[PDB]
Amino acid sequence: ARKALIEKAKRTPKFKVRAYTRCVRCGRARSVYRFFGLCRICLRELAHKGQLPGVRKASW
Amino acid sequence: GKGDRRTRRGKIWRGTYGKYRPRK
Amino acid sequence: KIRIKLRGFDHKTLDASAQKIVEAARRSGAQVSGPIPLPTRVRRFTVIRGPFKHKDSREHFELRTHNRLVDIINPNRKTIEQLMTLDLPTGVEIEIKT
Amino acid sequence: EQYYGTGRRKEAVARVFLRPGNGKVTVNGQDFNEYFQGLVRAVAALEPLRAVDALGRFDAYITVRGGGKSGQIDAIKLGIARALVQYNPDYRAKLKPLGFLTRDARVVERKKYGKHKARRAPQYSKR
Amino acid sequence: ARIAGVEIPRNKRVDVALTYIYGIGKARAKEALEKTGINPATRVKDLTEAEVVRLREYVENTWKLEGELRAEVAANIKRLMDIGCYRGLRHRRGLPVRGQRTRTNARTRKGPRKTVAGKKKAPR
Amino acid sequence: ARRRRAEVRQLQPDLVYGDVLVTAFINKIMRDGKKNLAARIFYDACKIIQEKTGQEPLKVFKQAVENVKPRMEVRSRRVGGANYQVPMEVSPRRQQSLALRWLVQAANQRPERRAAVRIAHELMDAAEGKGGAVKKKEDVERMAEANRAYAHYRW
Amino acid sequence: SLKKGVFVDDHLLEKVLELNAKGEKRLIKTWSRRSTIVPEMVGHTIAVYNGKQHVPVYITENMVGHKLGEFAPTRTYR
RNA sequence: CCGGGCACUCUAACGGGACUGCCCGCGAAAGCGGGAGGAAGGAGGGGACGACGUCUGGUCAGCAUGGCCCUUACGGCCUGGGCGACACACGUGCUACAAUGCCCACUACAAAGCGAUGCCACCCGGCAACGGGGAGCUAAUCGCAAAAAGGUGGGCCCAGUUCGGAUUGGGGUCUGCAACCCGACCCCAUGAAGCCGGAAUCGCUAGUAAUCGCGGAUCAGCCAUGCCGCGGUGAAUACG
Ligand SMILES: [Mg+2]
Ligand SMILES: [Mg+2]
Ligand SMILES: [Mg+2]
Ligand SMILES: [Mg+2]
Ligand SMILES: [Mg+2]
Ligand SMILES: [Mg+2]
Ligand SMILES: [Mg+2]
Ligand SMILES: [Mg+2]
Ligand SMILES: [Mg+2]
Ligand SMILES: [Mg+2]
Ligand SMILES: [Mg+2]
Ligand SMILES: [Mg+2]
Ligand SMILES: [Mg+2]
Ligand SMILES: [Mg+2]
Ligand SMILES: [Mg+2]
Ligand SMILES: [Mg+2]
Ligand SMILES: [Mg+2]
Ligand SMILES: [Mg+2]
Ligand SMILES: [Mg+2]
Ligand SMILES: [Mg+2]
Ligand SMILES: [Mg+2]
Ligand SMILES: [Mg+2]
Ligand SMILES: [Mg+2]
Ligand SMILES: [Mg+2]
Ligand SMILES: [Mg+2]
Ligand SMILES: [Mg+2]
Ligand SMILES: [Mg+2]
Ligand SMILES: [Mg+2]
Ligand SMILES: [Mg+2]
Ligand SMILES: [Mg+2]
Ligand SMILES: [Zn+2]
Repeated sequence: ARKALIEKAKRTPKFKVRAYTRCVRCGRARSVYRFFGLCRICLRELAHKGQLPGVRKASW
Repeated sequence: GKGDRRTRRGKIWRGTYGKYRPRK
Repeated sequence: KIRIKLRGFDHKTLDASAQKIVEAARRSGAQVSGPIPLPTRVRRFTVIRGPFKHKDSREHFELRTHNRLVDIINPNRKTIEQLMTLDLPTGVEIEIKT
Repeated sequence: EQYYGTGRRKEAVARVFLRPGNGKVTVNGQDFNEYFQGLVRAVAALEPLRAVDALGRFDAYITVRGGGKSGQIDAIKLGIARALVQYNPDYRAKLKPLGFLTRDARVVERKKYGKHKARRAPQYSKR
Repeated sequence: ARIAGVEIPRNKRVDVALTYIYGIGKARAKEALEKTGINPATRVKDLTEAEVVRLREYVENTWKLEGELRAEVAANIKRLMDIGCYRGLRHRRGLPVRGQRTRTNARTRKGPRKTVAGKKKAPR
Repeated sequence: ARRRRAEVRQLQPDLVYGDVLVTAFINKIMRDGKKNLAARIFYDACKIIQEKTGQEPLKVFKQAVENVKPRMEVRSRRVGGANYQVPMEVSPRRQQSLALRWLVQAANQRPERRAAVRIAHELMDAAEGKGGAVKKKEDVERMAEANRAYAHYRW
Repeated sequence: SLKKGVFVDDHLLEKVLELNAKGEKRLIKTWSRRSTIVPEMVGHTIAVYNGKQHVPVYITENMVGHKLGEFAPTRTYR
């Protein structure tokens, strides 16, 4: 049950409380971001390709 | 100690403010 | 009087696109305040390399948001033609005020 | 007139100014021995003058910003030196011999992931 | 001097003294100075005979103060026994009562760690 | 370490008496990186030297030290069947370290309520020649010599 | 903890108030272990759900500012 | 603060610098030890970077994916419960057992980040959490905001105490439809075990260890003492 969820998550009619996030690419509910809209897994992936604007292998 | 709510430290550690650590 | 902002990412471009708006802002009349490089806001975020369980050896990235300011002293109808129509930002963004 | 030296030491930037005269010392708007009341390391920042020997001569006006009071005392101890080194082409005989010149590159280092404190490694079970 | 029930602090300063009473903490301590009127730095050994009274008066008189206090406390818990509301039990089972992890800790309400034990793993 | 011989860290001279052997102590006195408290104590202790003794503080401390540098100690060693404790010389480097150490520890072991007083008195006794350190030194001494037998393992 | 309201679900009072009509029987079930006990609701034994079944719980003044949930045991072996 | 000024400081973009090119010592060389000038030497100190392969390592529950298995249910919705159970054992942690201490009033020195039905100045209400009003901010130009340890002087007096805050009772507040299971704060009253821990065992070589405070992500709220970062104070020792 991860298909019906991604959709169930999209719908929102019920109490804004239950309005929860979820990765845009992969149907993942954990460790998402209020930015990117990606999951740690996904993010790092795209990140390595370059499809993530201005994002760079951090260095300090 | 950092564990007593009714103390300056305690309150601080807890990251809170109150009668023992008011906002000025 | 008129203020202009310059965000974006690659400070390699933004720098040029901005610098252009001076060598071309002087020719249009009033003097200008050299391209001033204000502080950079940064976006750092860490991630656990593995797709599973390895809280160590993880990996974090950065997202440098370079900003840059410059401003014309007197608003010439001259300058206007340039600026307003010389919209040439590849990946740049500019905000203007007074 | 003005005698300045760039005071900098571990996230602490001190502005040193030397005006011949009494000996009064000021920092960010206060009497030296007052802005640093308590710190027994205060009288250390003026130690450079005490070997040039020339203390009762410069009404120093400093303004240190950023860091810790002690760190500041370090920034200062460098300005009082970098400042007066300028107005004395011969006073080089002390900033090099009596080790009074080094930014102390010594500074806090980044906390590596998986090391409570940039080095202190977590506990250990094994079992 | 017996200020309350059967309690008598000694040769110390009242602000700390009173503390030695069930129902009187550090708060109510200084709370009986804005209404009583005494300099806390004073030891219970030396101090006007009346002060003690104006003190004892306020203290005992005002609110309620060991026993019956300590006695009401019970009742509530007793009352919790009623039909057996959740929070009512736990006190019944002597377990922590504001939802915590009985799994591990809770040794403060639990009885000494009554060890006892368990699992074994085949050697071969 | 196995590689290098390791070089001794140098110390910055005192601000009041200007002496490394002093800072060293203050350091040892310091608990949790709080020097201000470490120094004060030390000095406040000297402010309690003139009273308990019209002596120059610097010299009591100096003596106390000398009165404890252990001329010799025993360091374990393995061979076979059992471990013999070989007795051998001790370079000042370690001597000073030890002495100084023992001083602080001893102090805090004292029953004086304040800290200044402890370091204080402790300093005096030692300086004199009969402090917890003096003993902790003497003990170490006893240990050695008595094991002179196994001494032929200087290594 | 509610100091302006009482979050006590409506399909309760609704069914309790209409029952208030001269006061008749009582057997009444629900899943609102999350609502509050209403004064005067005594004598109205309300079987509450816990995830397994409905506990036929009586209700009396002694118990009021409570939740019908406190009265229902969620786990077993208390 | 206003006029006004790029000298400082700083912000941020581009450069020079250090290469065994000098001197002495050893040698066939490469190159080792010593020394000066220098901010820095002989890779200057940290980051990013981790070979062929190894553990039939981990993960089909992030995703992809072959084969197998389910189809008015091994699919889907919902309200309620559960993942928070507890005679017990372990791992990692946090607060402590105190005068190099704790409490209370006053007074300072940070860095790094963050903010649109978002952070809140400043007011009035309340002991307080917080609540009614309401300025500024598209944010080096307003706010989060207070750094804490420190410094000053004031109070405890070696006592399970003004050490330590677990436990529980009573009274509240905020987010949310909703805090019984099961939230976090607040205030009063309770003041538990603990006076330094058996056998064992861990971390760390310097701005490190130790110690103090701060930011952020996730996120309505939060069980964060976690993690990922920042800075303040600032050691001991390395014969081998
Ligand atoms: Mg299902
Ligand atoms: Mg949610
Ligand atoms: Mg306390
Ligand atoms: Mg640090
Ligand atoms: Mg592990
Ligand atoms: Mg044998
Ligand atoms: Mg040594
Ligand atoms: Mg040769
Ligand atoms: Mg390098
Ligand atoms: Mg396997
Ligand atoms: Mg799959
Ligand atoms: Mg449910
Ligand atoms: Mg649940
Ligand atoms: Mg769990
Ligand atoms: Mg639970
Ligand atoms: Mg201030
Ligand atoms: Mg930060
Ligand atoms: Mg900032
Ligand atoms: Mg006002
Ligand atoms: Mg409002
Ligand atoms: Mg408001
Ligand atoms: Mg409590
Ligand atoms: Mg210990
Ligand atoms: Mg022991
Ligand atoms: Mg053993
Ligand atoms: Mg090391
Ligand atoms: Mg934090
Ligand atoms: Mg949060
Ligand atoms: Mg919790
Ligand atoms: Mg955790
Ligand atoms: Zn994803």
